[PDB]
Order: sequence, then structure tokens, then C-alpha cells
Amino acid sequence: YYRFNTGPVGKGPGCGFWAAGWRVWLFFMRGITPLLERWLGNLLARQFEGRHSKGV
RNA sequence: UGGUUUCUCUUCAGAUCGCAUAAAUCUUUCGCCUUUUACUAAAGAUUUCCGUGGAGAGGAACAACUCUGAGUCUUAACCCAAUUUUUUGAGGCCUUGC
Ligand SMILES: O=P(O)(O)O[C@H]1[C@H](OP(=O)(O)O)[C@@H](OP(=O)(O)O)[C@H](OP(=O)(O)O)[C@@H](OP(=O)(O)O)[C@H]1OP(=O)(O)O
Ligand SMILES: [Mg+2]
Repeated sequence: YYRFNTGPVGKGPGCGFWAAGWRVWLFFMRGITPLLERWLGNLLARQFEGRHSKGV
């Protein structure tokens, strides 16, 4: 925004440069994918296999 | 002495790259601090995921070929006659050695 709102261009909304935040949130997904695949796999495996009482 | 786009599989590659950058586990300190998660911010040890490269094999061509550029019997007209070279100052004779 400091580079965007420099001269005659004011301080309205008017700024879609979503590439930076887009990269930031996709690099979040890059690492959250194993964690959520493991967590959702255990969720589905407990729902369809049952809970093991004193197994571990 | 002479010819590649795409799909899959296998294998080997991360001591200067993937000129980009996430998460997790352990162990040790921490930092807050009702306890457990969920966390702070460092060191270390390890892993997973999104990507990548080299080689080989096979498939799908929707590219087109062999007097052709380069020959082991064709094909760069120029390495082809005045003192330094591929055109003789040559010619003649005689003695020595088993
Ligand atoms: O109000 P300020 O503290 O001056 O800052 C605001 C705020 O952004 P910050 O997060 O940097 O404060 C606004 O964001 P909101 O949280 O209010 O949504 C933003 O507007 P948008 O983010 O909605 O675009 C706006 O930007 P601007 O007013 O330039 O359009 C920006 O103002 P400043 O840039 O003047 O700080
Ligand atoms: Mg209790």
C-alpha cells in the first residue's frame, strides 16, 4: 500500500495485488496438507473402525 | 565417417538450490502462565508434503527422409615447371676393404 498509494492515487479500497497473500496462504496449505490428511484419516478410521480402548 | 513432441513405469541424484519456501516428531532450555491441548523463540536431531534434475524401458505421432551434407573404386576448379625445396653443376676417373 505504501508503494501503491504514492501520489495522486488516494487511500480508497482500490488495490488488488493478491499475489503476495495468495503465495503466503498456498505455502500454508503446502504444509497443512500432511497434518490434515493424518488427522482426517484418524477421524475416519475411528469412525469406521471404532475406538481402541486400552490399546496403546 | 549421419535424424524428436507427449504419457506411464523403474532407477540414481541434493556439499552451494527449488534464485522459492511450509508443516510435523523427538530431546534440551525457555517465554507466558489456573491444568491439557493450542502456542511464544532459539539451538540441535530427524521426518512428511508441494516442486525439481540425470539415465533407461515401453506406449501414444498428429514430423519426415536416404546419389544425402561427411565415403574404404564420386564430388572444393588451387599443395602441379626461374636462386630454399616435386625436375640435377653435371660429367669423368682412380685408390683402399673380406
Ligand atoms: O487504519 P490504519 O491503522 O491506518 O490502517 C488501515 C487498516 O490497515 P492496517 O491493518 O494496516 O491498520 C485497514 O485495514 P482494516 O483492518 O481496516 O480492513 C486498511 O484498509 P483495508 O485493509 O480494508 O484495505 C487501510 O488501508 P487504506 O486506508 O490505505 O486503504 C489502512 O490504512 P493506512 O494504509 O492509512 O494505514
Ligand atoms: Mg485433572
